[PDB]
Amino acid sequence: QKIAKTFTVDVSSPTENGVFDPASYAKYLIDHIKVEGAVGNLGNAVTVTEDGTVVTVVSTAKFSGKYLKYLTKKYLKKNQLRDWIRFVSTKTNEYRLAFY
Amino acid sequence: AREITDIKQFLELTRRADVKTATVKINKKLNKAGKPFRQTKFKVRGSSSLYTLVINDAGKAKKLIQSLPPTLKVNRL
Amino acid sequence: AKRTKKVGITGKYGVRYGSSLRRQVKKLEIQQHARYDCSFCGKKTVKRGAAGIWTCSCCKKTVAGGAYTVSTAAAATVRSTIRRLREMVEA
Amino acid sequence: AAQKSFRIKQKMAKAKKQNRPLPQWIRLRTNNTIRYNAKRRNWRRTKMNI
Amino acid sequence: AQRVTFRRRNPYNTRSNKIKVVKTPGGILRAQHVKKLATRPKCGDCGSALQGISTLRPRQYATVSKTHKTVSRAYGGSRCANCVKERIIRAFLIEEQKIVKKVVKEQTEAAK
RNA sequence: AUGGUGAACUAUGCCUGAAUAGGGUGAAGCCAGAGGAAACUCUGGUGGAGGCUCGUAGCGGUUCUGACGUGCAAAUCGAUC
RNA sequence: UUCAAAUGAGAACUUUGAAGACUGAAGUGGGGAAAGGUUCCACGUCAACAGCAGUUGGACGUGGGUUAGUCGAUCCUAAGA
RNA sequence: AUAUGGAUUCUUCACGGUAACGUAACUGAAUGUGGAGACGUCGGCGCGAGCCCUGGGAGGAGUUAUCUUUUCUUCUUAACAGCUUAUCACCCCGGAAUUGGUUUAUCCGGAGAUGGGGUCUUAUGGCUGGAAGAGGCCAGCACCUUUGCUGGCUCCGGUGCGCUUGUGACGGCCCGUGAAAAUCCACAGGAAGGAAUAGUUUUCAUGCCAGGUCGUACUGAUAACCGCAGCAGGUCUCCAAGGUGAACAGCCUCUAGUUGAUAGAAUAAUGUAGAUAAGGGAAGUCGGCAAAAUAGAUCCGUAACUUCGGGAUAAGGAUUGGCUCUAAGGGUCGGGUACGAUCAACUUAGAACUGGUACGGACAAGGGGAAUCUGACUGUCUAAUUAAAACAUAGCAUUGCGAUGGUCAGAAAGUGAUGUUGACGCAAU
Ligand SMILES: [Mg+2]
Ligand SMILES: [Mg+2]
Ligand SMILES: [Mg+2]
Ligand SMILES: [Mg+2]
Ligand SMILES: [Mg+2]
Ligand SMILES: [Mg+2]
Ligand SMILES: [Mg+2]
Ligand SMILES: [Mg+2]
Ligand SMILES: [Mg+2]
Ligand SMILES: [Mg+2]
Ligand SMILES: [Mg+2]
Ligand SMILES: [Mg+2]
Ligand SMILES: [Mg+2]
Ligand SMILES: [Mg+2]
Ligand SMILES: [Mg+2]
Ligand SMILES: [Mg+2]
Ligand SMILES: [Mg+2]
Ligand SMILES: [Mg+2]
Ligand SMILES: [Mg+2]
Ligand SMILES: [Mg+2]
Ligand SMILES: [Mg+2]
Ligand SMILES: [Mg+2]
Ligand SMILES: [Mg+2]
Ligand SMILES: [Mg+2]
Ligand SMILES: [Mg+2]
Ligand SMILES: [Mg+2]
Ligand SMILES: [Mg+2]
Ligand SMILES: [Mg+2]
Ligand SMILES: [Mg+2]
Ligand SMILES: [Mg+2]
Ligand SMILES: [Mg+2]
Ligand SMILES: [Mg+2]
Ligand SMILES: [Mg+2]
Ligand SMILES: [Mg+2]
Ligand SMILES: [Mg+2]
Ligand SMILES: [Mg+2]
Ligand SMILES: [Mg+2]
Ligand SMILES: [Mg+2]
Ligand SMILES: [Mg+2]
Ligand SMILES: [Mg+2]
Ligand SMILES: [Mg+2]
Ligand SMILES: [Mg+2]
Ligand SMILES: [Mg+2]
Ligand SMILES: [Mg+2]
Ligand SMILES: [Mg+2]
Ligand SMILES: [Mg+2]
Ligand SMILES: [Mg+2]
Ligand SMILES: [Mg+2]
Ligand SMILES: [Mg+2]
Ligand SMILES: [Mg+2]
Ligand SMILES: [Mg+2]
Ligand SMILES: [Mg+2]
Ligand SMILES: [Mg+2]
Ligand SMILES: [Mg+2]
Ligand SMILES: [Mg+2]
Ligand SMILES: [Mg+2]
Ligand SMILES: [Mg+2]
Ligand SMILES: [Mg+2]
Ligand SMILES: [Mg+2]
Ligand SMILES: [Mg+2]
Ligand SMILES: [Mg+2]
Ligand SMILES: [Mg+2]
Ligand SMILES: [Mg+2]
Ligand SMILES: [Mg+2]
Ligand SMILES: [Mg+2]
Ligand SMILES: [Mg+2]
Ligand SMILES: [Mg+2]
Ligand SMILES: [Mg+2]
Ligand SMILES: [Mg+2]
Ligand SMILES: [Mg+2]
Ligand SMILES: [Mg+2]
Ligand SMILES: [Mg+2]
Ligand SMILES: [Mg+2]
Ligand SMILES: [Mg+2]
Ligand SMILES: [Mg+2]
Ligand SMILES: [Mg+2]
Ligand SMILES: [Zn+2]
Repeated sequence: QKIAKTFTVDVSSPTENGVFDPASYAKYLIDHIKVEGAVGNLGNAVTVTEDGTVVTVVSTAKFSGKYLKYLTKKYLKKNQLRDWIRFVSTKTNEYRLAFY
Repeated sequence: AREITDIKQFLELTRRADVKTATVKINKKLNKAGKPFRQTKFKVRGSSSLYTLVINDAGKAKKLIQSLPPTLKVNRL
Repeated sequence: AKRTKKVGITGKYGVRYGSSLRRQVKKLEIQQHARYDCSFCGKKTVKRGAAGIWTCSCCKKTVAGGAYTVSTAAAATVRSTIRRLREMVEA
Repeated sequence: AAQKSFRIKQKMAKAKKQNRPLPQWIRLRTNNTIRYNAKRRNWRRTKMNI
Repeated sequence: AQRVTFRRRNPYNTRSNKIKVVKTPGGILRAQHVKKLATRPKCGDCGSALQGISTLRPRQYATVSKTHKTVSRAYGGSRCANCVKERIIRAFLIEEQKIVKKVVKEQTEAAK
């Protein structure tokens, strides 16, 4: 009935060219991820961390993989990094930023 | 195009003299609601009908494959 | 709620053909559509199905009658005339 | 058209064969008089009446 | 968005050229020509669709086992059971009345 | 005048097929109700009739006596109908 | 309708890419019936033809292409002959 | 062609069910019979499929100065087979007035209703087999190549006066009642043929062989046909997305397809096609020819006259955007022998606010009224100068004719139409 879903991102390959900093990135998520309306409403219902090489996202609230690819598409857009990094799906529910 | 379920009647089929060739297929499908399990389908091909027997039970699966007549041309997978 | 004063089923022909032709047709239409008594099972289940052919909703007997009415005057009087003449050949 | 008698397919076929340029070697024959092929038809210039 | 074409030469919409649209395993819409429907065999007596019997196009009835073409009573796949009830009674009563008819008129002959 | 060839156009019948948005009207039948001494008379529903109607596609071809009138065309084009 | 490239002796007209539009599923879409008979497809190719052009074409030259027990015919009977 | 298994028989040609009927089988000659083939139209109502719309999720794509858990897109399942699945119809029990059951549409019952329980058709659908191995969508490596290789995901739902189409149970209509034959099956029949030392049985299952001939390309039309032609003509049909809207209308769009039609420069007169005009308002003209005016919808109002059906959108009026609210109209479950819980739908009326008083804002879309003449009406015709008052029609009336006949065809005929006819008829006015 309840359930928590877990979404990972392997930001390694573009972080290790300096050009991607996972500080402001998961930071972006934290206060931009909307929650039944608007930002800041992560009432312990949604959480984010960064495993240095990986950004983790965990949720009990309405949250999809497709959503993730959307917010971060926009980060990648905000800091000019489109062209340079795709958001992609390796195995189901497990994603990663692709450089080259 | 036929489906069989009597494991006996199956074996008899596999030895039916016009039955030169079979083919085992394996499928990952889920169990009830949760986890997965290995499904296997035994397909004897007859002059007219192609019979296929589903052993949902991985064990009855393995023990069935040795029961397969040594002179039957099984195509595994 | 009385829908038409006098055309009745004849209201379909609207204005055309002139009153008196519609009077004549109305009479015989009223005759031909209407449901009749079964001389056999005795339910009023007799409706027409082309001129002179009356059948029975249930019990399914089919009787050959007049063109827009089940029994036609002349027929009936023949029925009585034949009755009569028949008697002459028993007594 | 389209769904054809054998008979017509046959006429059709024969007509194809005759629809070729003079074979240029006849030109070189002693006393050869024939210049071009003067009986050639084009499908959209002359229908061939079955 | 996805349209369809006939599958045989006949371009017109005759009875014998009904279509049915279908989704194939290729993910696409294809046509399929439908045979005219079968109608149910009827009773020789009354005329109802007589039950028990299967309903196929007539030649198909020869590619089908006999039980699909009868019920296990006198006049199986032919007359409508209630219609057999009747003809059985009538048979019985009429043959009786005949006996009644004979000895009555046998009597008529000796005493007159 | 004689002997022949045409119903691929068109006229008519017969056989076998196929085709026609969306609206307007609201005929018989039917249900419930109201008045009245009575005879009987009313009302609201339902229903869905018609060589009915507005109007496409269709089929037509009214007017411009419109275009064209050595044409797109030996009969067409436009608007209107 | 337009920009550019490519090809070519030659490019308003061919090919490609871009742009601007159209038909708007009652289609300028996808198939067929009659009728055509190779028009299909590839390759070559411009003397005539496509009422400007032409490197393009339903043109010219040369080849290739139509696979069924189940789809049609074949059988059946209609008006009819 | 055929054997093997099964089924059947010592009660020889099966059993079971009260019955409707059931089934894997469960002999069947002549002859007879029945069914299928096999059938109009329209109307609403019911259901199926494809489409349309939509939620979650799992992928890929786009926009992101700013806003959008967004926009777009993939998420499929053939014939065939097994079980299952139905409106109708039928059976068994039962015996009904306080009549009941009941459709949107009033029909049904002592010739047995309501009720409870059964039987059947298998349209249709579900699940499974076919069948994920296919197809669809992605990701990660490889290298001139043929081109590979490896991974995943391919899931679960919702909505209905939707659209197209199929079908069903009905209902309207007829002086119209809406093919034939091949072919298949079933029944009535019982000729004959069959077992215990072993018989029948190929309508049950499984197995064996074979299936000729001809067509099969493409166009199907503003260039593949007919019009002397790559002619603005003509020429039978099927499939059919989104919005606005009553809609297959017009206008805009996705898919697909086009972007073909000599070109350049100017913008005189005169034209062809499209428009507007002060004040007047038909004075123009043979004549309001052309043109303009009108128009949707909701509401209000509506004359003469009439065959009472009409006349009628008569006439004559008001109103209409946006935005923000109010109210009414439905479904699904458990209640011992009053109500609550939840889901999903645009209609209609009312009320505020708001604007250069605009709002069927493009598109779409009737001018009305009073008379005379004349045909009743719908319908017909001079293809290519006449669409009318002409023809037709129903209605009326007249004539001929009982078959050895009326009317009519033929050179003749053992010839033919009416005639599958018979005066409520055929023929002639
Ligand atoms: Mg789609
Ligand atoms: Mg075809
Ligand atoms: Mg049966
Ligand atoms: Mg059955
Ligand atoms: Mg018997
Ligand atoms: Mg003709
Ligand atoms: Mg039809
Ligand atoms: Mg309509
Ligand atoms: Mg009273
Ligand atoms: Mg109507
Ligand atoms: Mg009309
Ligand atoms: Mg009209
Ligand atoms: Mg209207
Ligand atoms: Mg309209
Ligand atoms: Mg027209
Ligand atoms: Mg007409
Ligand atoms: Mg005109
Ligand atoms: Mg003129
Ligand atoms: Mg001129
Ligand atoms: Mg018009
Ligand atoms: Mg050009
Ligand atoms: Mg457009
Ligand atoms: Mg349109
Ligand atoms: Mg074109
Ligand atoms: Mg041609
Ligand atoms: Mg070509
Ligand atoms: Mg040249
Ligand atoms: Mg040419
Ligand atoms: Mg030229
Ligand atoms: Mg030239
Ligand atoms: Mg050539
Ligand atoms: Mg060639
Ligand atoms: Mg066939
Ligand atoms: Mg043959
Ligand atoms: Mg048995
Ligand atoms: Mg028979
Ligand atoms: Mg019959
Ligand atoms: Mg038929
Ligand atoms: Mg099939
Ligand atoms: Mg029941
Ligand atoms: Mg019972
Ligand atoms: Mg409804
Ligand atoms: Mg249709
Ligand atoms: Mg009928
Ligand atoms: Mg039958
Ligand atoms: Mg004998
Ligand atoms: Mg057999
Ligand atoms: Mg083809
Ligand atoms: Mg084609
Ligand atoms: Mg073309
Ligand atoms: Mg031509
Ligand atoms: Mg010619
Ligand atoms: Mg043309
Ligand atoms: Mg095209
Ligand atoms: Mg031109
Ligand atoms: Mg010019
Ligand atoms: Mg003025
Ligand atoms: Mg004035
Ligand atoms: Mg005046
Ligand atoms: Mg004057
Ligand atoms: Mg004058
Ligand atoms: Mg005058
Ligand atoms: Mg005018
Ligand atoms: Mg004005
Ligand atoms: Mg008036
Ligand atoms: Mg308002
Ligand atoms: Mg409410
Ligand atoms: Mg008030
Ligand atoms: Mg008239
Ligand atoms: Mg008229
Ligand atoms: Mg004329
Ligand atoms: Mg003339
Ligand atoms: Mg006229
Ligand atoms: Mg005229
Ligand atoms: Mg008169
Ligand atoms: Mg003679
Ligand atoms: Zn009766």
